[PDB]
Amino acid sequence: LFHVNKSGFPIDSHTWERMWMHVAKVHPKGGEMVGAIRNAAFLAKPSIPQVPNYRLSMTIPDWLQAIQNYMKTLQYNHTGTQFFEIRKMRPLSGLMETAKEMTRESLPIKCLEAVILGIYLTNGQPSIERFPISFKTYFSGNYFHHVVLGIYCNGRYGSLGMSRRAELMDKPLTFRTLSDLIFDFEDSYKKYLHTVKKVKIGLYVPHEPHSFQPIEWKQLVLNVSKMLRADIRKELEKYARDMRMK
Amino acid sequence: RVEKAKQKSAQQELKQRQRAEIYALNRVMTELEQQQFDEFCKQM
Ligand SMILES: *[C@@H](C(=O)N[C@@H](Cc1ccc(O)cc1)C(=O)O)[C@@H](O)C(=O)OCC
Repeated sequence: LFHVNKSGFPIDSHTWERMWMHVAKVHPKGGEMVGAIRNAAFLAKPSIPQVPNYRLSMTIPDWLQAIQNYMKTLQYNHTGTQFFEIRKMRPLSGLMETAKEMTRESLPIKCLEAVILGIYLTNGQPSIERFPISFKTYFSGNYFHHVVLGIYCNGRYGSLGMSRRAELMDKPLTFRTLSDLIFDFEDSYKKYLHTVKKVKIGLYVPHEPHSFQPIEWKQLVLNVSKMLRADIRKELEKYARDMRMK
Repeated sequence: RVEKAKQKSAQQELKQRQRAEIYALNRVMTELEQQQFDEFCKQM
């Protein structure tokens, strides 16, 4: 399990102390590891990455790379305490305030936070369509949920996101179909010895600054344990066609 | 002015110290997860 910071910022004492209590249990060196950080006289100050700023000499792929690089530099959060609470059925405008807070605090993030941050940083480019893609997978006895931000632009699919695994996040804007993107994720998961159980595709996310509707996360849900790849493809392509007709 | 830039507030200093602790912790926990991943890849 992991904890979520439900105190906001400044992080309150209970949440801070709980963060350290949790990692003392998880890490083999326990309290020795924790004390080495908490009681250090001096700790290096990490550089603060600049929030990406679009320039006219960027293509859309360039801009997506700048955004993804920013999220990579924040780092995937392995501390066991998620620093930004995301209630995924909340109105989009409220999630965008949380994305702003992520850029102000400049802390590590996990997959759901990265979807929200990716929406925020692409809201200024209306030609980029964004939609959530979710996976439920099985690995080594346990089930894992993962979400990334699917991207559609000019007849190509790609993705932004954050993951502890390098092949489960950003994908170049070179996939000719939604199915080809999804199957790339499935093949990536299989190389990591995961088995995909469910794929969920959401709706396009509005760009407008103060949208009061929630993100739709599961307009299409596929339970793939007993589905042939050809039938997964047929359903994904039908759904993608409906997305593009609006 | 000149004076304000010399010394941050107690609050600013604490925020920066906590961020340093978060990243120091994230480094060791990322290494631990990477070790467990690296170990499992060889054990298959
Ligand atoms: C969603 C998230 O971070 N998902 C994890 C999923 C995962 C992938 C691979 C392995 O081996 C385990 C788990 C990720 O992409 O790193 C995120 O917001 C979250 O907190 O989910 C908890 C698993």
